[PDB]
Amino acid sequence: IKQKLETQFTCLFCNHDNSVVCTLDKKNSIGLLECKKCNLSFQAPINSLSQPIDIYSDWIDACE
Amino acid sequence: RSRKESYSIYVYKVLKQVHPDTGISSKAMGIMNSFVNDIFERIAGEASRLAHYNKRSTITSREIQTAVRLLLPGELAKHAVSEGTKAVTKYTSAK
Amino acid sequence: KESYSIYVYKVLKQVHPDTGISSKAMGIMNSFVNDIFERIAGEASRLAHYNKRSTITSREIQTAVRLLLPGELAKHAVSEGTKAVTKYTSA
Amino acid sequence: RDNIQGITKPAIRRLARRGGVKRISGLIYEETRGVLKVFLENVIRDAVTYTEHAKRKTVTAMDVVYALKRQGRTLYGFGG
Amino acid sequence: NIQGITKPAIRRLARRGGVKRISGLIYEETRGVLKVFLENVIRDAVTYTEHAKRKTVTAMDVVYALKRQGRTLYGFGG
Amino acid sequence: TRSSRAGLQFPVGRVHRLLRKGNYSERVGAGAPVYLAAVLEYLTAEILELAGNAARDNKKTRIIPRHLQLAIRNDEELNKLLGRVTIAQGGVLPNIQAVLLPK
Amino acid sequence: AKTRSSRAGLQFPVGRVHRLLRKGNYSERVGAGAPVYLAAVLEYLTAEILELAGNAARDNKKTRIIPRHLQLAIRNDEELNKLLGRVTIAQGGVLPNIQAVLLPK
Amino acid sequence: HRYRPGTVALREIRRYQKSTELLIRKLPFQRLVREIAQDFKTDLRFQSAAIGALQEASEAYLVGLFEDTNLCAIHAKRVTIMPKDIQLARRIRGERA
Amino acid sequence: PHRYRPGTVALREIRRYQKSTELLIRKLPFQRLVREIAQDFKTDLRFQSAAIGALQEASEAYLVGLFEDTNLCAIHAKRVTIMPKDIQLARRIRGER
DNA sequence: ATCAGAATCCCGGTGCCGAGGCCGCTCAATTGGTCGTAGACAGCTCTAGCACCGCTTAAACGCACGTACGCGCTGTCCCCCGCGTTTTAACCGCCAAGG
Ligand SMILES: [Zn+2]
Repeated sequence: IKQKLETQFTCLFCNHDNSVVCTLDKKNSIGLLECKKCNLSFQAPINSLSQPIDIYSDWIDACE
Repeated sequence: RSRKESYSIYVYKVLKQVHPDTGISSKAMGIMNSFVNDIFERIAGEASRLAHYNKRSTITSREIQTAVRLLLPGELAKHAVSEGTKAVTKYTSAK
Repeated sequence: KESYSIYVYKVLKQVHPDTGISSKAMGIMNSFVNDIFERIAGEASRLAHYNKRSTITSREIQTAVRLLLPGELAKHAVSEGTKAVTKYTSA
Repeated sequence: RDNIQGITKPAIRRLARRGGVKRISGLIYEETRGVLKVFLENVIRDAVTYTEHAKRKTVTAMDVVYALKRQGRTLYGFGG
Repeated sequence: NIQGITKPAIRRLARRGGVKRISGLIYEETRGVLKVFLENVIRDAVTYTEHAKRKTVTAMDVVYALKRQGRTLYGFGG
Repeated sequence: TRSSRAGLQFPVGRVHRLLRKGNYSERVGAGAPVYLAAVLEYLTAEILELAGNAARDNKKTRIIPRHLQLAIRNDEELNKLLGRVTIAQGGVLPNIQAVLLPK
Repeated sequence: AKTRSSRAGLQFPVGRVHRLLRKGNYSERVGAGAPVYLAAVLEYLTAEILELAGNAARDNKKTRIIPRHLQLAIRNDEELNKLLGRVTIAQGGVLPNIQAVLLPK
Repeated sequence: HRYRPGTVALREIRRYQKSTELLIRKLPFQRLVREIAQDFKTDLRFQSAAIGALQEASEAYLVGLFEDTNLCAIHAKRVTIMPKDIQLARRIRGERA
Repeated sequence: PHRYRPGTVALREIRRYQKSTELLIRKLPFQRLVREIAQDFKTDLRFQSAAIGALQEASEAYLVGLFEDTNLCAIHAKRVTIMPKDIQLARRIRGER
């Protein structure tokens, strides 16, 4: 079953903190970051061990 | 709050003119707004081609007339040209 | 009132360098080039007005070439355009 | 007058053969003439309208090019 | 996948089209042509959203892509 | 407002603004938007007049878009105009090939 | 290199295209990389289609490209044919379409 | 008892020329469209109004193409559709080469 | 003599006209028909020849496309003889009413 | 034709909800005033569109005539309509045992 989790991460674009939601679909190995404020979205691959800090880390490197 | 556009009140008044006892749905009002958008866009594109096939950059009403009777079919077009021309006379005759 | 004739000659000598051409063939080619230029440019102007961007950079041109030409042509064209951007940007 | 009847049956034949048509019925020719006529009606109406705004009493090749681009039956070859 | 298209759906498509009598291979042929249609449409739609630098395809971009295929549809703000 | 001074119903200066921001030319004349607005005005008058007749047919008071699509598909020149046009909640002509009617 | 064409190593005039954009009523301002980018796309399209032109003209032992060659090379392509679907060439004609029901068997 | 064929179909043609409501219902159509876009890009949250737009355009498109295909078959001295009829209509419109 | 029960004549001339390059309708009567249609909306108009040649080109192309789809309609009709309602169906599908 | 009976139409009914009135804002249309060149216009020049004809000839027209695809008919055989029978997509309420 999918996991819809709220986090305390800051969006890299709109800068609103505590407004990034992480949807981890392990059945298809696809993780999804969403911003509850400016509405941006970022997709990245996840394994079985990953957690909201794993894809949020991949989002920091995808920008820089 | 960003201010968005509609043409709803204008054509709404026109509808009230031509049919006082008539209601309308909201989606259809949006459809008519899109209708005005589309017709305006085709006209304006023909106006830009009028410019570039005439090597001029001024727009007068004459170009609008020839654009309309390029786009629209004949009888409807000539009635519309009549309406626009009489409006040109009534406006520019006064200030 | 310039046509693109020697440009065509130089492309032709870069590809099939032992090849002639008729006059009206060149005419159809320049008709073609003008059509393509107009279609891309107008689509880029649509990109601006649909996106409220007061000018146009190369990124708009890339996405417009995507919007007009299909896959293989599109990818090779994006490659050639970025390579030209690279070599002009280096010097 | 009657240049609509200037359309010849062997010309329609030749057009069918380059068109690849083998067998020709007899009830075809005037129907063909009518369709060709309506086509050219819309074409020359639009071309003459382009020349109406041109304020020149002579229509150019460029005019007909632009008008047929307006119909979307767009033809190259002569510039425009 | 593509087999989410039911037989009575394409039958209802014949009915609003007004078509009476139905053959067999129609169904899979229909799904194929619908697929290629949506392929071109959503490809250039996602191209629009690629230029938008945003993660959600707008309804506007859908409308403009329909205009780009000469398939102008009113109704939804276009 | 120039529209009232033209005795019409569409706002001139909004159109004059949109002509400027459309890159439609370099300069914009005086009364060209008046002419264009009147063209729009007669077009929508004719369209919605037929739509009003369409509502008179079904005895409906609020316009549904089905009325709009029907009134488009009835008139000749309008349907040749909007040939490449479709509308959500449109539908088509109630039309039956009588060769497929039974005997 | 004084000229931007030599600075791009290409064959088209870029400032031509930039003036075309300026004398286009296309945008209000035009950047520096877009005209180069578009001209490069044009140059690729020319070379790409002239490849099929060269082979199609070489099919008939003729040094000169005729319009029939161009129409043949377009219709023998797939991407260019779906490109040029609403498009007609002067002095073109169409492909040999002999149906199988027609040959004397 | 049993009714004689062809009748109910035309009666529901007269019924289905009336409501312009969407024929394909939402969820499976949405899954198909999502499974398609994914092939072009990832993480693309669809506006639901855009989904309705796709649905409308697709259904009207297919209905009109059916109308031309039906008239092809009526010309073909038959009543029932064939896949070759769809090929003929598409060959006239020019989707496929 | 060598009367030849048919088949080589038509298909051979198809081979010739598809080896061909140039036009088929000859110039003058087409020009006079053009001027007769032209004499209907604004009188007394003059013309350059290249316009007329473009008109002839696009005219023959338009009719060639009509003939191609008409031919495929006939092949689907299990016939080789054309019919007028073939052309009417072709223009029905082309949206050029 | 002709009756029985499915199928659909069509008339109060009520409900609920969004179309439309309405009302207090503020930002673009306006109003007025100031440079400026694009174009409306006068006018010069040479091209080309037009008309005409004489000569050449290949192209159309009419007919002779067989003939062979187009077609009406036929039998036939088969496979979609449809109505019936489950049946599963789609969508809300309980046991796991681990925390
Ligand atoms: Zn954000």
